[PDB]
Amino acid sequence: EVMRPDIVIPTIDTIKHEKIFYDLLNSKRGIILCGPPGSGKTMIMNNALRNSSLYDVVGINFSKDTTTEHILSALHRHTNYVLTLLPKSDIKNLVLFCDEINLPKLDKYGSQNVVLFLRQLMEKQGFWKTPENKWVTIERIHIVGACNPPTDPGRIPMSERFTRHAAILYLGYPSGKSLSQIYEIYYKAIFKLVPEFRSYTEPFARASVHLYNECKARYSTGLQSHYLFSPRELTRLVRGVYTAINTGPRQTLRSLIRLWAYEAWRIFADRLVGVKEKNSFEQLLYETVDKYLPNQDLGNISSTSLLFSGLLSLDFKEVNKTDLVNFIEERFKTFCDEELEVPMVIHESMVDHILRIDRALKQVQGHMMLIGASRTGKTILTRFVAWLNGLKIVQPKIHRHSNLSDFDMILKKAISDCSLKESRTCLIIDESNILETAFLERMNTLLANADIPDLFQGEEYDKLLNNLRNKTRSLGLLLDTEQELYDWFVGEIAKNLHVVFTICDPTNNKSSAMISSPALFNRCIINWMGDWDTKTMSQVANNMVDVVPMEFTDFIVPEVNKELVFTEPIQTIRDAVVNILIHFDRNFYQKMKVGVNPRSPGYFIDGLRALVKLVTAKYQDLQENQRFVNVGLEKLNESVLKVNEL
Amino acid sequence: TSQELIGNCIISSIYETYFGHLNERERGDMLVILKRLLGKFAVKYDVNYRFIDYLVTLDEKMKWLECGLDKNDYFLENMSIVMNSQDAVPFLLDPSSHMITVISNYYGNKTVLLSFLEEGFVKRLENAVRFGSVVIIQDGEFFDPIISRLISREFNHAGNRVTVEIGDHEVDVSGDFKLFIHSCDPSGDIPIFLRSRVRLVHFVTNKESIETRIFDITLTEENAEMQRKREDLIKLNTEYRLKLKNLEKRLLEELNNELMVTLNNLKKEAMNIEKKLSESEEFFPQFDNLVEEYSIIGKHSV
Amino acid sequence: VLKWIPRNLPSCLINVESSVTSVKLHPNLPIVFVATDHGKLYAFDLFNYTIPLASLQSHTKAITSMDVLFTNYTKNYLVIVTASKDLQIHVFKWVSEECKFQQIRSLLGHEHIVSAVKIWQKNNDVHIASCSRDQTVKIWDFHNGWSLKTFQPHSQWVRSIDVLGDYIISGSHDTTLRLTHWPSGNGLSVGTGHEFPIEKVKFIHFIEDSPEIRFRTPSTDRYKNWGMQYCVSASRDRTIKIWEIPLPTLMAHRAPIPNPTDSNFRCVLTLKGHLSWVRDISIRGQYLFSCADDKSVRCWDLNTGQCLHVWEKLHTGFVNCLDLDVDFDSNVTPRQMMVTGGLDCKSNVFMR
Amino acid sequence: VLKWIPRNLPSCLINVESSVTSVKLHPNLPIVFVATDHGKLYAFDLFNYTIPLASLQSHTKAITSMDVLFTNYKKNYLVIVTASKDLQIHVFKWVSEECKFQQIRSLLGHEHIVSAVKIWQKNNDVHIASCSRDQTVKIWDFHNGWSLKTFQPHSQWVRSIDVLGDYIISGSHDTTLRLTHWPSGNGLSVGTGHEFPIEKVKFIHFIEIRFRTPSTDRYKNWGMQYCVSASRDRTIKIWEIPLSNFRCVLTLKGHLSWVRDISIRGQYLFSCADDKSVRCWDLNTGQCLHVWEKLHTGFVNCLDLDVDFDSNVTPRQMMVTGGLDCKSNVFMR
Ligand SMILES: Nc1ncnc2c1ncn2[C@@H]1O[C@H](COP(=O)(O)OP(=O)(O)O)[C@@H](O)[C@H]1O
Ligand SMILES: Nc1ncnc2c1ncn2[C@@H]1O[C@H](COP(=O)(O)OP(=O)(O)O)[C@@H](O)[C@H]1O
Ligand SMILES: [Mg+2]
Repeated sequence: EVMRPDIVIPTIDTIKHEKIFYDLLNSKRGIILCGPPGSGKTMIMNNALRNSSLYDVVGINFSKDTTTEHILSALHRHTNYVLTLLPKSDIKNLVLFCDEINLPKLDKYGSQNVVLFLRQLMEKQGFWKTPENKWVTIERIHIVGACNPPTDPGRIPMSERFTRHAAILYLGYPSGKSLSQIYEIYYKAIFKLVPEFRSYTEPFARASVHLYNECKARYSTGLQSHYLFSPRELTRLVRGVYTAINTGPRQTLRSLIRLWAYEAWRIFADRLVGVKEKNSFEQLLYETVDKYLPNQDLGNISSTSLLFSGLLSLDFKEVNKTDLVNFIEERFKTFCDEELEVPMVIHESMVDHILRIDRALKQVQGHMMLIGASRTGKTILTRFVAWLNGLKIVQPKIHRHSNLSDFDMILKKAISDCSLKESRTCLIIDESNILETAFLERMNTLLANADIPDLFQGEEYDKLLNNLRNKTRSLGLLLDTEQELYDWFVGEIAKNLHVVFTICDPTNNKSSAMISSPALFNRCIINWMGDWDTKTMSQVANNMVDVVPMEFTDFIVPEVNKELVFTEPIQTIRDAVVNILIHFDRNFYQKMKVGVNPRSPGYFIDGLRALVKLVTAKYQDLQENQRFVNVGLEKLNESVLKVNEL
Repeated sequence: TSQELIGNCIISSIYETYFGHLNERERGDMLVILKRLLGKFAVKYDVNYRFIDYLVTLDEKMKWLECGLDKNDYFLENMSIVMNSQDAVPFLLDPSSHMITVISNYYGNKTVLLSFLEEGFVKRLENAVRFGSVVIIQDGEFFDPIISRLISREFNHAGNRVTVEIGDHEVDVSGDFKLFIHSCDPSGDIPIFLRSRVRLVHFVTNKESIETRIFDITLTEENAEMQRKREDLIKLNTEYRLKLKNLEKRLLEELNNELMVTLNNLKKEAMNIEKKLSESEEFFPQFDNLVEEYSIIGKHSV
Repeated sequence: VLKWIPRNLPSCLINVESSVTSVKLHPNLPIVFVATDHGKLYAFDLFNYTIPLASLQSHTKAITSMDVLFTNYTKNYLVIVTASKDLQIHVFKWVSEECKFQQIRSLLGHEHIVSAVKIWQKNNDVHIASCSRDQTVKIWDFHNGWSLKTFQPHSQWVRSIDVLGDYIISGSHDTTLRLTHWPSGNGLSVGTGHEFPIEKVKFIHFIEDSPEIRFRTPSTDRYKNWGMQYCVSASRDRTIKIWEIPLPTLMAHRAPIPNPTDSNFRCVLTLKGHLSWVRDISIRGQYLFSCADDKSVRCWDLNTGQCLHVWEKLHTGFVNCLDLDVDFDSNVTPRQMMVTGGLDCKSNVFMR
Repeated sequence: VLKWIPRNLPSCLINVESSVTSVKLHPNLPIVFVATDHGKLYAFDLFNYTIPLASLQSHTKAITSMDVLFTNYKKNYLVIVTASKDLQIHVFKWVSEECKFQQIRSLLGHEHIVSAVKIWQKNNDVHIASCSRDQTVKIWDFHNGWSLKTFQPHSQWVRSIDVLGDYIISGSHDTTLRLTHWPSGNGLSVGTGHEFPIEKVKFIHFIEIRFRTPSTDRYKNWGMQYCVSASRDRTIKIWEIPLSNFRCVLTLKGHLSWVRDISIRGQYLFSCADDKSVRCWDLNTGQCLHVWEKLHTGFVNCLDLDVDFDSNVTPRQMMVTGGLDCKSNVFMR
């Protein structure tokens, strides 16, 4: 019961907020919840409303394209037209819950429609019907809402005439003690699976809290625009630890520490960019493990030395690096034989990225946001991993002469395939696959919620409900209400649909909107693979130049500094060639003034392939020429010997 | 000449895959730093290396120059880079829009002109790929992502046939098909997916090209005797080298199965090569002095 | 005699230049046939395995499947049939006087790679059946050489087939099975329950007499007249599943037609325990043998459904194929030997 | 098993462009690696020998000798080392999945023509030792490519070498063959008695014969009991290394011409000479068992048989010879 998003561990802050919430709602007064994006507004409010015998809840999520027709339809399914508008329950009141009231957009003259509608309906206690023109008095329907601060982009500053009616409550981040207690409860619930380590629930929770605090204090938003942490990261750490323990083998203490460290690597440090930042995080893990888990016989906690995967066995355990590389090589050979053929070179970084993509593609409602340079191998690795997991890859064919109709019908086809035909789908979305902000809003809708509402409406809604009833009857299930059918539909979509975002230019304004979007950031798992480092370039170059004749001249080992050699210490001509190629790639990207943009390794790969072909051709020509001159010299010597003899 | 094969191959491959989108001064600076890197890691290389003198043959150079290419050596090197990009689709950036007829002359009647703004672009590109004609696409700054598979060359081999997927239907790939993408805006926005996967070649005119063109004009007009003598000596050296190799092949054919007359002819050809080398050994310093003399006019021009 | 279990160590280790794909066994003589990844068909002597007894390069691409048959007319000779990614099917003839391969003919008609070939004879009429990425299960003839019947039974591309008289079962890449009546081409039923593409599908034939068998004995006279009861399939979801063939509408001296109410495969027993894609399966007596990409060969049994012996680390690489002699044929002796073939360019044999 | 006697007629006759200088067998495949006189390397399939499986122009002059090895460690790949007159020891690996040759490195450093090479594997390291006509024999490293040691065993050229363990025995142009340690680099014993230069001088490893079986506990602990050397004096002589001079145990006769190469197959010894004949002389009785007449038109320069003393390499019954008539006979089973 940690996969359930509705569970709330009762602490002093939670009961305090629930008590003031009941005091405000019973006071006939709207409530606005404001705070940081991980404070816990939604879960506190849903816990307070679900566990009440006097209030029902209505779920509404605001987007930029939101009209009052959505609110009218949401109320109409929980009220009866008898004027006077009343909730269906006679004793229990009705509460209308709005998500992120900052996100509705101003019109051409600076006025959000829905907030003015809400101010009208909780100031005059009623509203005027547009097509019939009578005043529908509302007696006991309440309005609440949550919002991020208006400082960050996407959160529009809000009119005081609307907020003057609703009481404002601020929810700060919980303190260290509260987080420690909450995650102690979570870790006790996890370690109920393995009772022999039940005495370690407190140090794991304290270590996780300390790790989150240190990561929040170290990598501020001033370094990169996406270096923001929250308790949601800790909750995802707990969920990942439970998911790995549940399907894992029999565990030891060292295995548990390494598993938790791997989860910390995959959650707290896949958004990191700089190599110095990753080294600092590795030192942070070592310090945290030494401080809170004073255990010996602990191996390397580097990024490439923690390979936890379930491809090589029936259970989620640590796998040998070389065995995993051999398995990945053979699987990629089969994949290129059956699907599109790309001559890829296997290295440690690609293996690690395959592991983390596979980890994030096996989660329920697990989505990815791959950020890195072009030609780093994001689309091909995503296709390979989705082929490994049995998902079906859907790549939107979006070209220049395309509009919302083609993208929307592609989305509808994918959703219908997921629901009716019950086929898992990995939707790969590129930054060039979107063209306008409307596609971005469609992705926000599909990712924040489990459905896109306006795709199916009217005749489409009716045929969707008919198909849902047909599928439910064919599966031998009995669902009658349209709410139950819609819940089954959104559950099937959240189970059978994964969205992977491919971003090539993170400094672009469109990609900045993609990264800073609230629904995309709070749901996707960022995997900033970035540009290639020296070790990966060395491995690729050594795997590429080993198939060409290169060592055929005398070589003397050059004296050089230790920091100028990226490969193994120089012993032959091949290591020298690799060092020169990497050094020139670095110098070329330095003198081209890339700034801080990611450096595509496409030039390096093209240069390596051209060098291999050219060296092969030139060596063959040189060997032919040398054989020609030596056979001519031998014939000349034979002729002069025959002349001398005769 | 075998001790420096690897260095020359490295320089040529890097020159192809890196220097296609640089002007003359940047090309010189990065060539100098590449030579410094080669000398720091103790890898030998040819001291007087020239890209055209190593990878551009005389027949290819004459074929390119007779097709309409400019006499500039920069355009010769860029043309060689374009024709040596066998794996990736070359992206010709010609603001003057001059090279469409150049490539059309090179490939004759097989050249088919398309554009990214045509209403029937995709079906005629599919027809061209089926027939295998050489394709030139204009206005590359409006790259339609329908041919993203053709840019990335992500084919699947269906037995004896190579297959690419364009649109919603399957189309075969002919072995002789080639793709050239032409653009005319130096300030246009090339998509990063297209930019990282093409051989970006800049056929532009810059201040370094101004320097080179002023020197070319003053060489071809102020003293045409030196330039004509250089061209004549290069042509006769190439012809005598080909004749010498043919004579050596004939001599070994005779020796395997008059002979003294053939030996005398070979000796005369070798003496002619020696005389030509001796004559040309006292000609490059003269061009060096002319380079050192006509610099102030170039600085004034820039 | 049917309770034989291979020893913990291989009897002989056979070395081949490239990756071994399909391995069969000569029914009469102790000769191992190994088809590699160059298409180079081999033939080894079991007691003298240092050098191949014969070898031949027919296809220029990788052989994907293979099956053999010793003719029983009413002269007799073995008929090796090999198929490759070079789109053709080549039929061979094994001559023992010269101890060399002797290709008799070849078959064409597939416009993509072919992944499985099974050869059988009914009554003095040998037929060759195959399935490709064309999704077409074409049927050839051994004597005439012309194709007889073709059909497309799957949306995706069919991977493996099996034959029993007039009924052909065929798994496919669309992770579903389907039994099709061969003479009429009418798909009798379908089957679902696999989450990954199917690797091998074959019938679990009956045994004339046995002490206790559950999966190779008819439950009623209807199954006795039908001639088969169950089927076994192995796919890439690490699971071997046993199905039951549902009875369709039948008429005397008439083609069968599907039963809309009783035309679905029924999963009886599922067998888990393999650590990767179960590549090949084989049934001898009460024991069902299988191999996977876990570099291991397992020995299930049908009467109770759990593994008895696990041959872990049998190959340094993946394991690709097995072959055991047919136990339900009077003309084929079920001698005690089992042969495996791996991706590590080797082929272990267990004898005695 | 190890008592294989080849038949009186050839099974296959591989036809090359020029005279064949050195031949080696694939330790676990039916593939022969014949070396031409133009530096070209030809690999043939023993069941289809009409066309060469792969051909590569390695050197520019004639190949003098070559030896192969299957690595046992990191994938296990076969290594081919060839030496020629260009003072270069080229190293190749044979990718079986594509049946083509691939070049790793060229071992350089010799100032004169090389004569022979020998490849052996340590626990995890592979070494190369080659002897040149510059009166020096060097020990190489396969991966590193550097020179491990350089020792002069004699004052004249060296035409044959073999290394067993840490001890290497070389047969110089002078009749005084000497045995020297690899890491120590100090000669221990010398032996004379030949009337001409030594063409092949290799160890006789212990197997389970007259000289293979150790006679004393000290010799069994040392591992080396006897070595068989062939000189140009038309005789074959078997030595005995002391555990300060190398004695002689026997001296086989009957060679019409100079003996080029020898090969011990268990209890039987097979050799080829320049007299266009190959004789299988029993190592115990010292008498020739069967002699092949008119095997080749030219003079046989190389005879190759599978290694019998190695546990890794299967001692199969495949023996082939290489003559000077631009052909190579194959004996199978
Ligand atoms: N008292 C608590 N008990 C359990 N989980 C908590 C508590 N406080 C915060 N969290 C975690 O913090 C996260 C806040 O998520 P959410 O409420 O969706 O963010 P927002 O308030 O911005 O919508 C939740 O994932 C939850 O797991
Ligand atoms: N070992 C490797 N790792 C990553 N990329 C590689 C490797 N080898 C080649 N590549 C390049 O990666 C390209 C495919 O990557 P792709 O996923 O299409 O890039 P993008 O993520 O920008 O779409 C190929 O064109 C190839 O040139
Ligand atoms: Mg929130």
